[PDB]
Amino acid sequence: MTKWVLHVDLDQFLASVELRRRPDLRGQPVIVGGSGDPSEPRKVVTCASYEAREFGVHAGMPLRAAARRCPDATFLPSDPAAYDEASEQVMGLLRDLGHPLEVWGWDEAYLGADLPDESDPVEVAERIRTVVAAETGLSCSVGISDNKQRAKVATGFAKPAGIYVLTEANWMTVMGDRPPDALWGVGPKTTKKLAAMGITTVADLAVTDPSVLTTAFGPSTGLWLLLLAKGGGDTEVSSEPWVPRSRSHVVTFPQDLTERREMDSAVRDLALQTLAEIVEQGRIVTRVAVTVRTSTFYTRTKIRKLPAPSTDAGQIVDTALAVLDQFELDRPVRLLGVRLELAMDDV
DNA sequence: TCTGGGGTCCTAG
DNA sequence: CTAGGACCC
Ligand SMILES: Nc1ccn([C@@H]2O[C@H](COP(=O)(O)CP(=O)(O)OP(=O)(O)O)[C@@H](O)[C@H]2O)c(=O)n1
Ligand SMILES: [Mn+2]
Repeated sequence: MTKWVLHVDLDQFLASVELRRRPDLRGQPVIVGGSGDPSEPRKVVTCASYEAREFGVHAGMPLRAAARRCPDATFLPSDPAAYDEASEQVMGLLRDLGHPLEVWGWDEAYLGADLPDESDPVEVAERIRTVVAAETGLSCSVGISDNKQRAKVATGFAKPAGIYVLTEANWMTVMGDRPPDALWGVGPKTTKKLAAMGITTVADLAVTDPSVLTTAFGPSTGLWLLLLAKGGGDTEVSSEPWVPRSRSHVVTFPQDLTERREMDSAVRDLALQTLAEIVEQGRIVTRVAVTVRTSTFYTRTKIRKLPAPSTDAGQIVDTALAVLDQFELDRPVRLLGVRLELAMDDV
């Protein structure tokens, strides 16, 4: 018996969804962003089709930037209702396969297949591609390995519309020259710190003395990085309801903000908006965090724990309005954010 | 071609 | 008990 982990990632997801209802736009540059107006400032690309990516457009890029880089791209507004519906369909469809299925956000899922040892993980991956293509119209890629992090890395190589197998057999030969941030979990900061320790590749980190890392990163993070560099990872595909820990709404305003009357009303509204949504989900708030960001793009957040789990609107808005009070100035605030942390204990 | 929004987790003081 | 650093989709 061979335990496989398959990572299923829908290609160009938001674009592909748009493509189902604009099938004339296939093989053309399509950019999905804040409101379909590229001229609109303070807005960014949410998803760039593969054709738009050939001109350098990528998620995070301001839409003005991307229209300069790709003037013939069709810009479409974000339509979250249509993406929730596309997502639940394809997943709902992948539950119908009878393997354990772990869903990660919207596009992506992990599938646990224990295969007799007669069978072919490549074989299962194509079916998933064929059924997904045939029933939803969307295209997916599948990375295959024996643990979640390495399967995800395999998806990187499987894209677009493909399948890639990444195991102990080929991990180090495929990945050993890559910089540490190619690993899932590792970003530019860690890379930079590892660079300052003489570790500039996956292969270097894999043979790095445990002590160096556990002194530098903590006795659990240090060993985890070593695990990751050797291609290790989580191996259990948990098929259970994901329970959110928090919900949050931030907003960067069309105009910079200076007078506090606006600032208070925004954090009040964010607080209430957030709280109704979690009241709908049968959740209780534990702590209220407020975020401010200046014209600098400075950015700092503050949290306060409620005296007791609560759902009380007045007590929560006041806490949010009280935490906003601590932030120093009444500058040009670019962005205001409220996150509610939720109880994790019972229902 | 001035910089989005929703998340999780872990470790310092 | 919190600050925020770091990564992720
Ligand atoms: N910064 C980000 C990164 C991602 N997302 C959202 O997450 C989905 C997939 O992430 P993803 O990272 O797998 C990309 P996908 O669009 O499927 O392209 P691919 O086929 O080559 O992977 C996207 O369609 C975005 O709306 C976002 O809002 N902000
Ligand atoms: Mn994805």
